[PDB]
Amino acid sequence: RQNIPLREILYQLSPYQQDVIRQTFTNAPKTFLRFFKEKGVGLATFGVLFFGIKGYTEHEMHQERLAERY
Amino acid sequence: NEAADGLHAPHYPWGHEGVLDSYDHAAIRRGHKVYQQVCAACHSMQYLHWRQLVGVCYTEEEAKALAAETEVEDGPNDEGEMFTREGRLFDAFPSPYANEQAARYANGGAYPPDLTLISGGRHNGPNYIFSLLTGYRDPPAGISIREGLYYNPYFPGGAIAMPKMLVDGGVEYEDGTPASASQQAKDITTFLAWASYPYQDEMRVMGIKACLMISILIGFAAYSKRLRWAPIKSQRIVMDVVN
Amino acid sequence: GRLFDAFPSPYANEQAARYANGGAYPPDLTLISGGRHNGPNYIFSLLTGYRDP
Amino acid sequence: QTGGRFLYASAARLAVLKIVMSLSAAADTMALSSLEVDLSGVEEGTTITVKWRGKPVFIRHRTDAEIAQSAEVALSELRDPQKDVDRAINPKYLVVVGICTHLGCVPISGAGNYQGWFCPCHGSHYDISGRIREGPAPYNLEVPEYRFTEGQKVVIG
Amino acid sequence: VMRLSEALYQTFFKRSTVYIPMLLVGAYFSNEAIDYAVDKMWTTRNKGKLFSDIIAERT
Amino acid sequence: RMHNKIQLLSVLNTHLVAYPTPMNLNYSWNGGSLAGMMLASQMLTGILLAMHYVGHVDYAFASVQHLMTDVPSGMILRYAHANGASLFFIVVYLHVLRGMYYGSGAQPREIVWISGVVILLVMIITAFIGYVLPWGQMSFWGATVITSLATAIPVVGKHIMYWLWGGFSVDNPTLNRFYSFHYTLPFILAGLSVFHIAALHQYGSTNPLGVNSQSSLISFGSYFGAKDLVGALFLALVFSILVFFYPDLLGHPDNLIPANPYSTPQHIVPEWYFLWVYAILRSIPNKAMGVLAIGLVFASLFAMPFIGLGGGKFRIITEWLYWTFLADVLLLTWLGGNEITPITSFVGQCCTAYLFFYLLVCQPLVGYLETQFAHG
Amino acid sequence: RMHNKIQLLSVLNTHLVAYPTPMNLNYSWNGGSLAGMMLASQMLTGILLAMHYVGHVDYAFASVQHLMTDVPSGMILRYAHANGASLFFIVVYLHVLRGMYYGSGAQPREIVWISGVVILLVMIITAFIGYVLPWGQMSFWGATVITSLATAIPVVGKHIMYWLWGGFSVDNPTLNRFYSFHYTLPFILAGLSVFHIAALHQYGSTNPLGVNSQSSLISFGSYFGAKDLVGALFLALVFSILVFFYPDLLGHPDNLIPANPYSTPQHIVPEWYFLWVYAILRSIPNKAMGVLAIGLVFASLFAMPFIGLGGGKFRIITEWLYWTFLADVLLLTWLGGNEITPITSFVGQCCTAYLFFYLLVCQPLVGYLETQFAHG
Amino acid sequence: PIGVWSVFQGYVTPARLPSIQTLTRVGAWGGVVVVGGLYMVQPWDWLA
Ligand SMILES: CCCCCCCCCCCCCCCCCC(=O)OC[C@H](COP(=O)(O)O)OC(=O)CCCCCCCCCCCCCCCCC
Ligand code: HEC
Ligand code: HEC
Ligand code: HEC
Ligand code: HEC
Ligand SMILES: COC1=C(OC)C(=O)C(C/C=C(\C)CC/C=C(/C)CC/C=C(\C)CC/C=C(\C)CCC=C(C)C)=C(C)C1=O
Ligand SMILES: COC1=C(OC)C(=O)C(C/C=C(\C)CC/C=C(/C)CC/C=C(\C)CC/C=C(\C)CCC=C(C)C)=C(C)C1=O
Ligand SMILES: COC1=C(OC)C(=O)C(C/C=C(\C)CC/C=C(/C)CC/C=C(\C)CC/C=C(\C)CCC=C(C)C)=C(C)C1=O
Ligand SMILES: COC1=C(OC)C(=O)C(C/C=C(\C)CC/C=C(\C)CC/C=C(\C)CC/C=C(/C)CCC=C(C)C)=C(C)C1=O
Repeated sequence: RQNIPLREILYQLSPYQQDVIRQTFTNAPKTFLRFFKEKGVGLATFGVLFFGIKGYTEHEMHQERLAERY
Repeated sequence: NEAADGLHAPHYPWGHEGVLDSYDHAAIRRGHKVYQQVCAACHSMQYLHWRQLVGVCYTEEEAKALAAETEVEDGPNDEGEMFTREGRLFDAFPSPYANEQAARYANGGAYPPDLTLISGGRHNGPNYIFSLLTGYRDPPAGISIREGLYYNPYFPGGAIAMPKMLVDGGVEYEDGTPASASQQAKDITTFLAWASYPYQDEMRVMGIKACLMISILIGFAAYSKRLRWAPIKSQRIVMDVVN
Repeated sequence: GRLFDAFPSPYANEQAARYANGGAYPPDLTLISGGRHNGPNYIFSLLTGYRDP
Repeated sequence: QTGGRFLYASAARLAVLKIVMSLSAAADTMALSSLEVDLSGVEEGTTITVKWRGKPVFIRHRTDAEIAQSAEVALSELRDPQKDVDRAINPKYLVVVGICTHLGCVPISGAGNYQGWFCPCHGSHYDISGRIREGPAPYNLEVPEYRFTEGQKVVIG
Repeated sequence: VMRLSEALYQTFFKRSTVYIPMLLVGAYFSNEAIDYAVDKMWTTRNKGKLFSDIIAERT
Repeated sequence: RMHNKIQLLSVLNTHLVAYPTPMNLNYSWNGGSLAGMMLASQMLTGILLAMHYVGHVDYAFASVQHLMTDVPSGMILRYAHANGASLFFIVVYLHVLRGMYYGSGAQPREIVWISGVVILLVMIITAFIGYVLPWGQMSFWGATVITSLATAIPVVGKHIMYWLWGGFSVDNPTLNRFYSFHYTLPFILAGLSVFHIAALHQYGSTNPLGVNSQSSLISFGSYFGAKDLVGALFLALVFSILVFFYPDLLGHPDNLIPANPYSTPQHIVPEWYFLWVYAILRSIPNKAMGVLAIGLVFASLFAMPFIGLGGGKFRIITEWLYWTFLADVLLLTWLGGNEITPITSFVGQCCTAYLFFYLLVCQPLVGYLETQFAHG
Repeated sequence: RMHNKIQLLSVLNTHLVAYPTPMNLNYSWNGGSLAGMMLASQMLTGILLAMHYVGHVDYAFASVQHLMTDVPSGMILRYAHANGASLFFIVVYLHVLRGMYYGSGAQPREIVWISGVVILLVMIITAFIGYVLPWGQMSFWGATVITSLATAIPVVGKHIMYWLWGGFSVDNPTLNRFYSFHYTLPFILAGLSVFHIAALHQYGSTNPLGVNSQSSLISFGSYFGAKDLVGALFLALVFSILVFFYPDLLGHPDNLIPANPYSTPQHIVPEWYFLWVYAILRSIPNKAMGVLAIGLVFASLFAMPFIGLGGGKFRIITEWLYWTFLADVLLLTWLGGNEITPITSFVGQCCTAYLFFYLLVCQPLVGYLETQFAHG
Repeated sequence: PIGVWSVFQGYVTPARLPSIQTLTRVGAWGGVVVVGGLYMVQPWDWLA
């Protein structure tokens, strides 16, 4: 099953010799900031393009409705 | 076009809007009485039965006495003929007309639609219904209305065939509530909102239980996921590569 | 009537048919030949077989 | 882990019960289990059939000769012995459900050697009172629950 | 740090045929408690609006 | 190779083109491909039928009539779908009798036999609830008689019965759910057929000689494609005769009467392929014992790879006993269409007793005696 | 050892229990299990709803109402089906966007991408013909508008339209054949999903790093079962909220009016998951050109594994252009729900042109430039 | 040759049969299905 040549030492601890969810509270703000640091540019360019084009379209639609008035 | 769209209805503070809130069952009872005395002369509500009003709106005996005051066609008998009888709990609400064509003929060509699902069948349902019932205003400049039609800016197009039907004191409530036009409109709108979603209270109770159970189970499953993945997330690999 | 119309019924329902025939229903004759064992032979014999008991 | 498995078992049971209780009888099916019949439109010596829960119920206005003949039937000849007074409170008015306990067929009134009910499916035979006389039907015809109304009516159920 | 007791382990945890009925009775009582809490909160919030409140009011 | 670069072509090549098959298989090894062809034909005709059928009382009979007289090619589709069930059961029954004759379920092909028995049970349920759908007298009264047989299990009886019916009698909810169950079950049949064929390919097929055939194997896709095509053409001839010349020969005339819950027909019998089980049930004068015997027949069918010793020829006593078993089963098929009579009750009881005797006493004990005679 | 004795245990063990999987898979690799679970949910709730639905134009709406009010748990089943369709489309669209972001269709996984595009087309057709079954105003008029696109094909357009309708207009035969096709196509979806998953197991999954992962593989059953359970519970929360608190949020109020062929609604709109295709169609003032543009969109989706260069995080120019593509498809979704207007026509035309530019110009050429930047 | 052939050949001895402890541990699954059915149906105080 796909022999891989490799030289290493691997260590593993029992899952009943460590904690489960206690470190999740410590790392939660750091992980939040790291997520937004990594995906900040893409989410921002998505938001700018989508909301800008939607806002321009809705504004010009409102102007079109106003132009039909008497 | 704005005139074809009609005037939008404002958002009214209904007491059943929140997911934690039940219906006002006293208002359903008063709304049904507006239905029997004003609505039902020209509206059918063909998917309601007297059995479904029990435990929501009336007791069994009250609903039986209400159903027994209606004439229901039944048959055929042993002589192959059609006869009439007293209504019962399993009977549906009486329709004022036998067919769509006589309903159109009695109303200038316009067919008054069924009201069982008119609340969920319109955009912004209860607010549109209340504003339509209380909103027979004076037409604006340049808008003329033909004979047989009446102005209502909430109706799309602005020219409805339903006249003003709610009047002050036109219903005598049995709980002492004074019956202005707005109170009657609010009660019948509550009854129609119940008619579109008859199990909203039970659905919300089940949804509260389901959301609580799934929210606890999410934490328990996250615990069992992190327990299984712990020997991998904390493993130590040492190799000769530095790069 | 027109070509798309069905064949006219003598009565209005089953109960009037039983009422006009002493409590017995004259069955529909569209699928009566395939509806009986040995169909056309049985129908011919029954039509011409009113004899003494 | 046990605390989570409590809610897992609860959710599994609730989902299974919600799936199963959708083939149960609907509300309009349950509402149509009741019947009122007027006995003024019943002739004497005639059997009428009514739809009580889809089961053909034979109501025959029994004559005094029929009442005497049903009272003259000995319990020894009956495969399942039951007296005529133990079935109907009023011997004149008989309310009998016409379903065979053998397999589920329907007897025919006005036909049979005992001037009663004859079942054509397997040769099962019944008298005027709903009691087995001959054939593979092992049990008597069921009498439903009913009560007499003052206005010559019978409510079944 | 916190650790399951040995005597409580040998009774309700070592065999699956003892663990499963305990699981079912715990599931029953958990469902009862959740039903009670949800129903009490709903009836307290919507007091005076239900049909049973009108019926008990008319007594 | 072109088939070595796409994994779909590799599986298709391995299992349909280059699959090694014994070269001495006769024409009694064409039952399986014919059964698969009949399953595909039934699925196609039914999917076409469901575009004109309405699964409601007071519309079902009229929709079948509108299908028969007004839909272009609708009469062909209905008669093909009706007679295809009969031909499907003919082919599957001959397949099972082949496996009974040759001892085809033995080691290492027990999974093949067990998956076959499961397929047969699903076929029976599918055909019954599909027979209810036209809503005639035979449909209604057969569905009434069979589903009201759950009142043999003590205590939990009529509860299960009323939950099946959706009410208190066979009515519109029963027909409406029977339509959905009948549409759905043939896809389970197709999946079980794929699993059944895949279980056989682990070890390959037996041969008429009953010996190891690993030395003499040939490719499937060239030699056994035309051999299957010949039998398929014979089956198409019989199918065309049944559809076009005798379309109502295998049916019952009472199913052309609209269903009446208050009037029962004189004789209530199922389709012919259900008649042997009906005779077993009707012969025993107890409902619970009849259901127990019906369950015991299928339990003995499941237990056949683990109790059945003895194959085709060169095992001559069990070979001769197979013909008595075939006569017994055909007699039970004939008895199910008759009326209940003391002589027919006695003969049906004797036939059921001999069926159990052959399935549970002859196959282990006579087979062991044959092994002790031949290799002892 | 015990799974070595039965084939079915061995296949299940290999492909579900001991299947090697990259250890660094994040929660973007849960869309496939969620899509499979939503398909199973749709099949179960649809099979249960079919026992109470009647496919006739006189009883369809009425049976829907009766199932809503009178059938026990019928409202839960009906709302679960109608909102599980939307959640199915959400999960599948996020799965496809994951594949577009990481370039997962590339070699050696071209078959996986192609079977995925086939699955998505079958899914679209299944949902469209399922929406016609309630026989409301939107159900009638959307089927009228969409099946009238066949007349854009010259000469033989109206003949294909009348053949699909069964008449001169959308009526009862259309509803009956749509019900049969709608019952049938989910089983083809299940088969296609089995083939699609077995195609991926030939080589394995890609990882978020985009590198070869054969040095770091762990068993699927012990590790990714729990990780899939977590995402299934997050999906069950959203499902519960949509079923119980906002059941008509993702619907239309006009589908609660019975169908009227003599009075059209003012704003005929589809469900939200067909709105981007509808915006592409409405933006072009030519029916044949709109149908061709939709076909070219799906052809560009088929041709992605052979024209697409550029993958995950380390290929940064295409990674930045992905978000522009995502904004474009959501703008197409929003534009479909709005009325025809010169500015919406212009913006829809520009958005369609940008979608074609991204699919056919950015993915080959910018991918080639960044391969030359990184490894030239 | 799995089944009755194993007992005809003498391959099923007093040995190679399950022990009393093995049968009791398997036999303890009888209470689990009873408790599971009673949990699923809940016929409370239905015992006569
Ligand atoms: C006349 C009708 C009146 C209608 C009034 C209601 C209109 C809609 C509500 C108002 C919407 C405007 C603010 C929306 C804020 C949403 C959040 C957001 O953008 O954050 C995403 C995003 C968050 O990034 P993340 O936190 O990294 O995900 O924020 C940004 O990156 C900033 C986005 C700024 C770009 C949009 C600016 C507004 C466009 C208006 C263009 C007008 C053109 C005029 C041309 C004609 C002149 C004659
Ligand atoms: C998107 C994928 C999808 C799949 C897969 C699917 N359905 Fe549905 N189905 C729908 C939609 C959409 C509707 C329309 C729901 C609505 O608006 O009421 C629907 C409605 C129905 C209806 C009409 C009842 C009603 O509430 O309108 C039936 C019957 C039905 N589906 C059966 C099935 C069956 C049977 C299966 C599977 C074997 C299935 N469906 C799978 C999407 C799907
Ligand atoms: C109760 C038994 C049984 C049933 C029912 C059954 N099979 Fe078979 N089938 C077998 C056995 C045993 C074999 C192996 C025969 C041999 O190799 O000697 C077999 C072999 C086959 C073969 C290989 C060719 C052949 O005919 O030997 C095919 C194909 C096949 N089955 C398909 C089907 C299909 C399709 C169905 C039903 C729709 C079906 N079978 C029903 C038991 C059954
Ligand atoms: C094993 C047998 C079998 C299979 C497989 C089968 N059917 Fe049929 N089905 C029947 C029988 C028998 C009838 C009764 C036909 C009759 O007597 O008119 C029937 C009747 C029907 C009817 C009612 C219309 C009519 O003419 O009776 C429909 C619809 C139908 N089947 C659809 C299907 C569909 C759809 C499938 C598969 C996807 C299918 N059937 C597969 C046996 C089968
Ligand atoms: C048009 C694309 C597309 C569609 C639609 C699609 N798939 Fe996928 N799917 C992929 C690709 C590509 C992969 C391989 C991605 C990888 O492993 O990095 C994949 C992987 C998977 C996986 C493995 C893990 C994962 O989530 O990536 C599963 C399971 C899966 N698909 C199931 C499904 C099911 C079930 C459906 C629909 C009913 C579906 N897919 C629809 C393209 C698709
Ligand atoms: C005249 O009368 C008769 C019939 O009538 C025409 C018959 O046919 C039969 C033949 C039927 C037999 C032998 C029994 C059929 C087998 C079973 C298990 C009964 C069918 C069970 C049902 C309908 C329960 C509901 C389940 C359904 C619909 C599907 C379940 C779903 C899955 C398994 C996935 C006989 C004997 C009969 O004398
Ligand atoms: C590393 O990558 C992988 C994943 O990602 C993390 C996975 O998640 C999975 C597991 C795959 C899952 C859960 C998807 C579900 C699979 C399919 C093929 C969906 C289609 C199947 C259906 C709808 C079954 C329903 C039909 C039935 C039961 C037949 C009808 C019969 C009856 C009702 C009796 C695998 C193997 C995987 O390798
Ligand atoms: C309210 O309503 C409406 C819908 O609905 C919810 C819609 O979706 C749409 C628009 C949807 C689009 C453009 C995407 C989906 C497009 C198509 C063409 C769906 C495919 C369906 C077709 C062609 C119907 C024909 C059916 C067949 C061929 C059955 C399949 C069987 C076989 C291939 C053998 C609109 C406008 C609509 O207003
Ligand atoms: C002992 O030696 C053997 C035989 O004896 C000589 C056999 O006979 C067979 C099996 C024979 C096979 C597989 C061919 C028979 C056909 C079957 C089972 C299916 C019938 C299907 C037909 C005619 C066409 C179906 C068409 C379509 C489009 C359906 C597919 C659907 C989609 C692609 C969506 C095997 C394996 C064998 O080892």
